[PDB]
Amino acid sequence: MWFGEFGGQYVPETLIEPLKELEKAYKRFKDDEEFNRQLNYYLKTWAGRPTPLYYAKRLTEKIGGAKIYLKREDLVHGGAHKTNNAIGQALLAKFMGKTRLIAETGAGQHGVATAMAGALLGMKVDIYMGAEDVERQKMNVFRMKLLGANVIPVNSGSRTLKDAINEALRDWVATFEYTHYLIGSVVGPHPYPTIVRDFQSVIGREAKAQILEAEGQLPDVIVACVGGGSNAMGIFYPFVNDKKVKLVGVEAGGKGLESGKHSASLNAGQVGVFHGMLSYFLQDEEGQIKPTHSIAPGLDYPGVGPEHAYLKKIQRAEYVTVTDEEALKAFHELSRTEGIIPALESAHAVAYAMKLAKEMSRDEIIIVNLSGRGDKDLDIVLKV
Amino acid sequence: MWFGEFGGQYVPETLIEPLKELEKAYKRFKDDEEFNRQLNYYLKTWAGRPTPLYYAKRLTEKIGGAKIYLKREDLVHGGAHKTNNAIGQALLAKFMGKTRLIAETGAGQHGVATAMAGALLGMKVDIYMGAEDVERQKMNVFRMKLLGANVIPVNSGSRTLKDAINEALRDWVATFEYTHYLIGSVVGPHPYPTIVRDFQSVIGREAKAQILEAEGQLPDVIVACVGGGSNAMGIFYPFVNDKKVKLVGVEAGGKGLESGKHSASLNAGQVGVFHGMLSYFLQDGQIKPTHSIAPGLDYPGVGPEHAYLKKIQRAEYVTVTDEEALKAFHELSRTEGIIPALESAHAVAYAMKLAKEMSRDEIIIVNLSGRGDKDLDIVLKVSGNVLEHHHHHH
Ligand SMILES: C[C@@H](O)[C@H](N)C(=O)O
Ligand SMILES: C[C@@H](O)[C@H](N)C(=O)O
Ligand code: NA
Ligand code: NA
Repeated sequence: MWFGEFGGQYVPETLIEPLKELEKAYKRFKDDEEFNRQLNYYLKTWAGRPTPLYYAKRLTEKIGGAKIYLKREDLVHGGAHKTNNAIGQALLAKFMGKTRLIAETGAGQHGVATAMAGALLGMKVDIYMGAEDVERQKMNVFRMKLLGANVIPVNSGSRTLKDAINEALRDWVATFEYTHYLIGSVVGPHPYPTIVRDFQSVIGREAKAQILEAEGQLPDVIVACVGGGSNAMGIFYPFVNDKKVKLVGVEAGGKGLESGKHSASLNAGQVGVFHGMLSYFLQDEEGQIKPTHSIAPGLDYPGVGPEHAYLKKIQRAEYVTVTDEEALKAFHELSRTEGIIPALESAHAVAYAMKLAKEMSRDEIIIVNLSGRGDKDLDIVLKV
Repeated sequence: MWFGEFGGQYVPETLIEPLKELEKAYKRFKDDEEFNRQLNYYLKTWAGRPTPLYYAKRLTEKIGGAKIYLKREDLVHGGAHKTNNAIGQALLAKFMGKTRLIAETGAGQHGVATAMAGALLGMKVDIYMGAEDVERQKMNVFRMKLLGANVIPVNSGSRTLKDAINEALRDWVATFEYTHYLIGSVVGPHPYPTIVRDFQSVIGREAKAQILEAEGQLPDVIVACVGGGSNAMGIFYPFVNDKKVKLVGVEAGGKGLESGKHSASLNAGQVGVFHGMLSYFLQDGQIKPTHSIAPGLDYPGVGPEHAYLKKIQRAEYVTVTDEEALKAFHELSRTEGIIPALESAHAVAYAMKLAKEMSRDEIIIVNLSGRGDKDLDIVLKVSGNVLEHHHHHH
């Protein structure tokens, strides 16, 4: 439940037994042969795992320093790593006898992942979304409907993600006997930070095997962007006990840290309680969750998972920021140099790795988690 | 050269020398150990091959007949099978010592695939595109530029695909010493129909291995959509000598075959010469414009190897309408959580009809040639259709 002092279960008493039943089921199924046969089957035949580990040779040689490898989560079905967790939790729900999934979404990206997995497994799917975000995210809202999910606009409060989160929790209180609440990052009350990290750790397990095959050694650095922190935990976790491997998480610096327009909870936030967890959040002087900004739609979550708060505390991982401008430059650079259009989220990681590689020797190795593809971002990048 | 009477090399004398040197290079490299090692390296680590073969269990059980398997080319880097051929030809060009790729594009899909492969291999890329197709494909144009390609609008004549083909061909005659002309389907003068089919046949070889693993036998039927015919040849070719495997190609029926707004060259076209080949084409004696809700089923002809398979009755060719393809697009999305390309939705629609005819435990493989992210704007416009006398969708 706790990663040092971070984490917990800050929920109404009515959710304590549903969370206990979720943990009990998870511990029974996570190493179960039939659960894992089915999970691996869907990850392989529907999602397309394993994803490759790609040597960005042209990019590496241009920069003239460390080798840059990309872990190609952009090739997962749906175009983002979110699918790994959506499948894992949807299958868990089905094994628990649940017939319905709920989730919240801001950018729409987790709503789409949840809708895809629910459709695969024949589950009913309802997605809560702040009405402001519904308005802005026309294409993700349509995708969700096409996939058979019902998008429920949330018109109360500020009509954004915090309000969707509150409605989802209210629904789960009433419907948990048949409904699974599918949390989309390494956030929420225990056991969700643990479960999500476990379902994303396939990224790092593949990457470790792949870099050993390609280079005969472990990487010197792993770089991943951090919203809530799921793609970063997924790639980091299998290397945590390899002391030599540096772990770097990259938060959204937005218009700059001194600008008021970013989403850098670890770098600029403070300890607080939100979404059922004690962690770092961007919160105003009256304890209210602040609006965030990033050019990357999915780096909008106003906090970070407790395991990252912990890794930062113990200095096992370092957390940095990259600006919209730096991310955009990396988006263009990777596209023209390697013929891979990255997600704007992932472009933050690419940007930082490019900076880092310049300083490192040519025999050193950086793996970047390319968490998604950038097709979804083309309208945004055109407008800029 | 030919497939029965079809195919050939009906070109001006200017194109003979570049085609001869291409044929000679392909003979040299096609089975070369180093060429193939590099090709397979890029297909694995950049494109993400192999793609999976997926048992659409929910769709199969809903329809209540034959098993429907999907060959998941939608998962290839770029979201379509075109990538396989783009990489093959771009790498061939590099092994030939070329530094530049040119191509033509209508929908923009082959232009993007060519731009991606050129970016991968550090090659200059120029894409010819009819000015009218440029105006109607703002996103694909941007995408090509983001990938480092230059898009050259063709303003001459009709300002469409036929004109871009002519401009590309003119460029190649002038620049072939250092430029490869990258054709995007199983069309054009020899040796292109053969080369493109060879670079797509990995689809079928994987699918054969995968169905034998999954079901312990070969499929009863393979179904694929047909524009020019490359995704269909790629999945068909390794099964051609497996006598009991039926092969079905699905062309765009558009607004209906009677409507004269379709792209069904095999079903309703006439034999003639265009793009330096003899095949079926939709014509007046000139090329007639085509229609399909699917952008990439717009080529006004069809590859000569399909014309041959049709003639010897090895493969059957059918049509599906816009409306049937849209229904399949929606059905696959909500039943399996896979949003297909509108092109591929034609194959899905036909397979859903065919599966109902067949017995439980018979096996259909559908080539899912691409994903449908690119098509969401098109489908949203139909779904939110506003009647002329209304102010909002009812
Ligand atoms: C934080 C939230 O926006 C998440 N990235 C989603 O797509 O829903
Ligand atoms: C026929 C032509 O439009 C091809 N499908 C392309 O994308 O360029
Ligand atoms: Na944040
Ligand atoms: Na045609």
